[PDB]
Amino acid sequence: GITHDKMYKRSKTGAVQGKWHKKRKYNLGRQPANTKLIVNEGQKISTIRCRGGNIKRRALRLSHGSFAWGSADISHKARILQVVYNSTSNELVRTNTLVKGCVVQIDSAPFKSALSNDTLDKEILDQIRGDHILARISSRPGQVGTADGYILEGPELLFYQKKLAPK
Amino acid sequence: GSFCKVNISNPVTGANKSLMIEDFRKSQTIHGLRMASEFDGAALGEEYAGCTFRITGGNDAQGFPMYQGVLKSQRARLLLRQGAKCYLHRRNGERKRKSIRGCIVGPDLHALSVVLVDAGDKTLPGVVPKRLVPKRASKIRRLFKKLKYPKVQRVVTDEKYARKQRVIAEKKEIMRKSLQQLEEYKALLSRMGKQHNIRIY
Amino acid sequence: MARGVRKHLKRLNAPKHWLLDKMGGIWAPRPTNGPHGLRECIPLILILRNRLHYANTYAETSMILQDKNVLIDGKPRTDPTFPVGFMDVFEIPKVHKTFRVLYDVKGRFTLVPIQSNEAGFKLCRVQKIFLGDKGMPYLSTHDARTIRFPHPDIKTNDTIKINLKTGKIDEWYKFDIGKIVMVTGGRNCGRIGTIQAIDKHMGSYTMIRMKDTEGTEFLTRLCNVFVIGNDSPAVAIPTTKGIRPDIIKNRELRLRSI
RNA sequence: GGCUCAGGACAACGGUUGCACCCCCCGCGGCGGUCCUAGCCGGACACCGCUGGCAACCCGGCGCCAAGACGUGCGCGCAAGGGCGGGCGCCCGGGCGAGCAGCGUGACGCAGCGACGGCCCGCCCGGGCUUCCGGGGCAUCACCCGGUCGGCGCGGUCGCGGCGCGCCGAGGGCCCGACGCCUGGCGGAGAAUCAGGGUUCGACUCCGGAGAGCGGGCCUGCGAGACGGCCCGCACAUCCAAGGACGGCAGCAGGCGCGGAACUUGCCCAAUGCGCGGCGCGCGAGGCAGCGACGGGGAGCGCGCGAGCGAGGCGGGCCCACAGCCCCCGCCGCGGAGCCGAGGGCAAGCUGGUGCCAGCAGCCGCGGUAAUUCCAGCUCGGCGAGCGUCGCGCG
Ligand SMILES: [Mg+2]
Ligand SMILES: [Mg+2]
Ligand SMILES: [Mg+2]
Ligand SMILES: [Mg+2]
Ligand SMILES: [Mg+2]
Ligand SMILES: [Mg+2]
Ligand SMILES: [Mg+2]
Ligand SMILES: [Mg+2]
Repeated sequence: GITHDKMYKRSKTGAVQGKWHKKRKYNLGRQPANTKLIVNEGQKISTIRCRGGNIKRRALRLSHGSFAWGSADISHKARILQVVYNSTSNELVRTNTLVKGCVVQIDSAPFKSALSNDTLDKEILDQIRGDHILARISSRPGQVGTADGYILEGPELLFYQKKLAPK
Repeated sequence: GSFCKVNISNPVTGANKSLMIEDFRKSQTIHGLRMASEFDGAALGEEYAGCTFRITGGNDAQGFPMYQGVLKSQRARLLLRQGAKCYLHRRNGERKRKSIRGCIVGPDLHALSVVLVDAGDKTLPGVVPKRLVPKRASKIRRLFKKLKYPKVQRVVTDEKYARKQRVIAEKKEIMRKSLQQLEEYKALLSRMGKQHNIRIY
Repeated sequence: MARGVRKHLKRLNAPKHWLLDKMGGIWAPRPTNGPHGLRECIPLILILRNRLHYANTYAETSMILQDKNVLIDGKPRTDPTFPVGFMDVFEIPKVHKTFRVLYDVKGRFTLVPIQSNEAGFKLCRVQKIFLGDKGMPYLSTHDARTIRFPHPDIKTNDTIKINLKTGKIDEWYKFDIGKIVMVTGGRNCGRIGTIQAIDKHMGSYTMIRMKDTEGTEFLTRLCNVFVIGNDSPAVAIPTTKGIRPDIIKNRELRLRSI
């Protein structure tokens, strides 16, 4: 099946090597999870029997995760509304596919329920008084079956705002 | 061969009998009927009228059994997993492909397996005895030359009570020993540093 | 490539120091995993059949062991292929024979008869200090033994004294210049001597310079240097004091014995 | 474990590093605190009884019953993952050569163990990859590569990585021989040959790699892309009461074909080891015997003026899993040499035939009437239970 063995590649000089054995089970891969944001249908997580009896769980559909505000040391569970930027490709954003590094929009209710009454970063307050906050995904969906992350702040937040402003 | 050895079984009396059929037109009421479906005995007017039967299985003319969700009148092939019907596995995870007749009933069948569910007040030539006895403690408690009786199971005798008590005592002792060793170690190291998992709760 | 581990062992591929006859057969005993590794151990059956001669075949060893007629570190063992290593305790109460397994000068296993005063403890080498679950310190030894909560003063490469009945450290000898050692690896297995110098090369091995009691000097790497006391061995050792004679003297001794 | 060497030429393989990019059954030693009927829980199936299908292979339906099986599960907070938590030119404990392990704390989630208590950790064997050096021939193959070379990001993997995908840039290798083609190409430890330097070979004993008709795919399991495991296509093959079913000896013997060329369809686990398990079972691994002028080693066809002694047979021992066989003991006692050559190289000569015919001859040569070389007899020489002929390698 799918494999990542190097026997099927070329040499540094661009030459064909030649195959000297059949395919082996250490060098195998699997079809990507393609985790979809929900926006019969519900949180669906499957399990995979890996090498040595280990268990690897990949998520197919999900909608909630744990997020943090490092500067204010605030951490709660929120709902992810949609994905809005991804460096790798725009197709993933249109299809709302969850992967590490995707910039998402979360709801503000769990945070505004306790914020807007303490001196903090101005921009985070502006997001809080709205209906969504810019955040990022830090976990690896498809390997641990979870979608955690942290709230943006600083130069990177400016970078992403400048990137998605014209749209 | 143009016949069908119909098999009749009675769960309540555990009495089974078989007969023979030489015709089909009398059985057009049997065609199109699936398993787990009521089949009135009006076709069998020789003391089985007014009695309801349910189809349980059968075998085609070539011997192939009849599967469930096939929904066909012809036998087909499919990959049978371990533990599935009409398949005996030799290995732990071996599979095998074989032919099975479709569930839908048709003229091709040479055997039929049917049960009796609801019968008329009239009796039939077709009581349930028991060859063995319950063995678990709960079963017999619910239900009340060499003498042979089954050995009992799940019954508590003193040695089991002593064993459980001893196991609890040993576990408590082990935990206490580890606790006191850790406390003595922590009392020591008065002139250095430590990093251990605090017990929460 | 074999699809799994190896369960056999050709006689011609066996270690040299086991001293197995070439014509004995195609196969040789395969030691099982335990206190010591394949190349740093010897099976029980070899000791009990090819040396002490208390058995003539595999079957006799099987019966003797399954009857529980041998003790290892105070524990009866019933596996003919159980591995016996270095600084171990061998006891057969039926004939009141107590042995500690050490190395001879020529580089082969030997049995040193001992007394009852010192058969309640063994010496082991510490070569790994690490943090376990919850962060609790541990340590390991050359015989696959783990002890929880050691003294901070104990460091790596040291030597530890532990009672057979209870795995509780009694005393530890440090690794330092001016201490008697026993070599246990390579060309100089079995030689006894005192340390003189220590030279370290970053990222690689560390070499130790020792001088024998008669003035001979030799070297080896730190992975096969064992401490046996402070200036004097703590345990009883073979008749000779770890002196490797030359070929001339060995030939003379053979001629005398013939 | 055993068989074979088809495939494959910066690969495999040999020596030397690393995982601070990894996984790991049995065994050994430790550790063992589990969020929200516990004098012991619930239902099934097997075999089995009745009833039946079909040529065969195969199974059906009903029925009570067992678990160190399956399911739930009493219980002192605990799996995986994620956020925050060090420095002010460098250096001068848990551990390191090396800021690596562990821990705290803010949030997620209730994984594993538990109806006779083990999840977990260390070691061990093993495996995966990886640094450096070595690693066939042809230049009537001189230019080659285009995921090919690097960067960024995600996915997947036990895991690093163009391993895969998206974007960006352009790159990498070459007379110190790339690329291409060929190989009656498995490699090494080693073998043959013989002053010294070297040449040729390396199926096969030990280590490693690859395969089970060709090409692919997959379940179980710690571990297999396994074939005395399953599925498909292709080429062959078999049984059929013609509808269906079934197969892979490069495992041990045996058979066909091929070639110049290669053995019994034997007995046993007693030995050496392997799996299971307490006073043992099984093993065409392995051992014993049968055939055997591949071959290697040790004796013998006489000495002496008469005695002695072999091989051979008859019986007893010893040995053997049983039998042989060697060897010991008593009785009777089969003595046998062939293959080459006699001009030179090269040690070794007498008549009769034939007549450039028949033939000999590795080379020179003989034979057209004494043939010292052909055909026969006598004689003689070499080696010797061995001798000669053919092809290959070394010299
Ligand atoms: Mg709980
Ligand atoms: Mg259970
Ligand atoms: Mg080949
Ligand atoms: Mg081999
Ligand atoms: Mg294979
Ligand atoms: Mg296969
Ligand atoms: Mg086969
Ligand atoms: Mg096999």
